[PDB]
Amino acid sequence: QHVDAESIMTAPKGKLFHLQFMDGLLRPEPSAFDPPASGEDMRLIYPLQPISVARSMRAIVNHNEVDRPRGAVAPSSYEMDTGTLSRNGDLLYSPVANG
Amino acid sequence: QHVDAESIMTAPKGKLFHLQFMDGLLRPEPSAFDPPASGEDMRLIYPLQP
Amino acid sequence: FVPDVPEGYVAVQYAHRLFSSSLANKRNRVTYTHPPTGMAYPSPTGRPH
Repeated sequence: QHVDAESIMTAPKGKLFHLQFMDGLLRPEPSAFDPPASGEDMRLIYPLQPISVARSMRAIVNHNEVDRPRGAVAPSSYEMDTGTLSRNGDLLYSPVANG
Repeated sequence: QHVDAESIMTAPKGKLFHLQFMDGLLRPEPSAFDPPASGEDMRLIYPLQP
Repeated sequence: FVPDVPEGYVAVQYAHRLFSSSLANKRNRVTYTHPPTGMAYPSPTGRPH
């Protein structure tokens, strides 16, 4: 689904819009000999701030040329540090060093 | 169609064989992210001349 | 009987790291990079002992 500029420009201030943004990391490459198509894709409306602050991983595939895909993101180490239950009952990350 | 080595090796001397040879100039490239398939293509019988 | 290992062979610990996808003659081969020299070997044949 799409969002007209007509509404982005003339809506009551409280409206919650829902923009969609393709992540094109995994778009297939055209065959080397296939003739060009004609038009250009265009994007009129852009975020002012990063979208996908929620992202934890991206492009879990492997490229056949470069060792890791451009823009592929590994999960953060903190997603994986079970650490410990402190005697108080608060959770803790594992210590980074002895003592 | 294909030509068995069994016939290339045991046929009367006058037989006219018909070998086929792919020209692979225009084989499509695999997408960069598509996982490998397993086997290898092999060619046992080759021309001595162009 | 256990066949003895021939004199030219190099020992290699298996690891997931050794094998990968790679482009090679218009297909994605299961390449084996070879730790002593680092050469990639897209084909199962022609690999070092």
